[PDB]
Amino acid sequence: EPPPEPRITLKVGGQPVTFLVDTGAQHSVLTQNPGPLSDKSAWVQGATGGKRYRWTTDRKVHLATGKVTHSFLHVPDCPYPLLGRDLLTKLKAQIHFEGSGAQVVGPMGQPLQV
Amino acid sequence: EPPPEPRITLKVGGQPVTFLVDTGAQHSVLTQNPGPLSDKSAWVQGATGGKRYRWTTDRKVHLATGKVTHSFLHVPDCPYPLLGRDLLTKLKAQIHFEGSGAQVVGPMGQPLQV
Ligand SMILES: CC(C)[C@H](NC(=O)[C@H](C)NC(=O)OCc1ccccc1)C(=O)N[C@@H](Cc1ccccc1)[C@@H](O)[C@H](O)[C@H](Cc1ccccc1)NC(=O)[C@@H](NC(=O)[C@H](C)NC(=O)OCc1ccccc1)C(C)C
Ligand code: NA
Repeated sequence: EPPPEPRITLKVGGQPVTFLVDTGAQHSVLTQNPGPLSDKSAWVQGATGGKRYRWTTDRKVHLATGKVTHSFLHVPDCPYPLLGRDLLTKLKAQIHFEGSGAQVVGPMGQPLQV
Repeated sequence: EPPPEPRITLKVGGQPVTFLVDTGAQHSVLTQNPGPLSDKSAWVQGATGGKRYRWTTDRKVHLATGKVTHSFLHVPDCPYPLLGRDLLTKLKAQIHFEGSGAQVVGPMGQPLQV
């Protein structure tokens, strides 16, 4: 069962993750069997309350133009992974609701060759 | 208090409301001075938990694509209003990540701000 649109699949640590593309997330989120965790945590404020969640250690993430090293919040209270403004800035993504559904493309309108 | 980019100010119930444009919000949210409330409520799942919130009564929302009626979730636990997929679908918005921020444009590529 995929997250709602807009969504995108990126390779994280070598394997695909399908994210909800989330302009309301300050940083990107994993939710399940996230791999090695840092000892560090962040305070996460959600719509209904806040508490702390652990940072992953660094992950290799395949974007359209290159790999990047990036860390994620591990938030098992979230229903699916969230690709937030941290990674939307690196992708220079555009999100379009004026077509069929909501679609996510690259900086020149290109389906992200990711 | 003021939301990060991408953000947009809309007239809602005759007053300006500055929203975080939130592709991760299934429904749009008002946080302070929501106007009259209905006794209808909904369960909201946030990133860190869930809680029941009330719906506002109907508001006129002045979208660039034309004014419509919409009702909002009143979520006073949220730090700023959220413009979610329910209204982004009506606005047929595009959201463009460029530089360190993000801008909102209309269905025919007209900027809706700046
Ligand atoms: C994911 C978080 C990191 C994010 N929080 C933050 O960004 C805050 C301000 N930042 C912060 O915590 O900083 C972290 C940090 C620290 C150090 C370094 C870097 C980062 C967030 O909760 N963002 C949310 C918006 C928001 C923004 C600011 C403050 C509070 C909320 C949504 O975009 C985000 O997409 C969530 C993710 C999500 C998706 C699905 C489930 C649970 C959570 N959606 C939502 O919370 C919305 N829920 C939903 O869309 C759910 C799926 N549907 C729902 O409840 O249905 C309502 C319904 C009503 C009636 C009929 C049918 C349905 C909510 C606003 C309505
Ligand atoms: Na659409």
